[PDB]
Formats: sequence, structure tokens, C-alpha cells
Amino acid sequence: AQVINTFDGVADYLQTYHKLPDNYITKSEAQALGWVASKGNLADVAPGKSIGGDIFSNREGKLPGKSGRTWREADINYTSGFRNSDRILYSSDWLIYKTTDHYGGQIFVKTLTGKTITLEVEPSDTIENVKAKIQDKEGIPPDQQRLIFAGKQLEDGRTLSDYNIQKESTLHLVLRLRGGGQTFTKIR
Repeated sequence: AQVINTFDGVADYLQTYHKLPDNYITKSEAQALGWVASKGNLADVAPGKSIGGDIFSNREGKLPGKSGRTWREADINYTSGFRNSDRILYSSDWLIYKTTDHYGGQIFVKTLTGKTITLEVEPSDTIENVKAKIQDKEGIPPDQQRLIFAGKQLEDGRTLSDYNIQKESTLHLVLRLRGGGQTFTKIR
């Protein structure tokens, strides 16, 4: 088969045919074949395939937004091993963007009701930015959010990497009732 997996090649193909090349499979298709996120076994169970076609939420607004416009992503320059940091982003109206610094992936967050949600994050995300994403996706105000990981409370100002949180890690929301709005701290 002819693998199209470059920024330029996938971009042109997407623009010409309005679909991904044949070497792309969705995460669920990959999961069905045995791919386990974080194990780097995609090419073992699906030689010559790359992950692509799934919804990209754009919760940080870094891509141009518009009513009715949704975004999808696909892996770029992948052959085998762990997925890399290259992605192409394409909209329902066929705008095309690229990133070479997508170092993140999904984590899980266990809410107070018992429900567990998934959230796309980067290791460089600050804690206060993660709380905003939880608000954006689940509707929980940041002032009701207290996040624990492996016995340690996640503090505003720090990043996920400060706690070695990574793909597939699980965060735990714990009860916070004191409410409150914005708070300020003196910088001496």
C-alpha cells in the first residue's frame, strides 16, 4: 500500500478528497485490534496504520472557532513505537492546521459521583488550566474542585509534569465546600 503520513501529503489529501488516507484508523478501531494506550504497540497489532479521525475538542481555543465547526486530528510521521508529538488538525469546513509539540494525551478524572471522565491534557498544563478544562467539559466550577494524585494535592501554579502525571494517569476530585471567587497573593 501507499502510506501517506506527512504534513504536506496528508494535508493535500484531506483538501482534495475530504477524508483521511487509507492508512488511518480510529482509536476505537485500533483498540479493537489490541492497541493499548501507553504501551506503544500500535504497529504490532496494526502494521502500517496510524491513529486518526477522532474529535479534537479545542478547549483552549488555539484553533479558530465558529458555530457548527468541529475539529478532528490525525497522527503525522508515525511508523512504530509510542505515538509521536506530530498532529494534523482539520475542521468540518476543511481548515487545516499542524502541530509538532503535542506531547500530551488523555488522563482520567474520577468525580465525586463515582463517574470517571477522560480529558485531553498536556504535561505543561498548569493546575488552574486543568481545572478550567474540567469546568468546560463537566460543568464543575473550579472552586468546587480539589484534585489529588497519589496522596498529593495538585496546586495552582504548578504543572502536571511537576507531579509526573502522564497518559492514562487518574486524578481524584475530593470534596471542597468553602466556595469562593478569585484570591490574590502578595509577591514580595
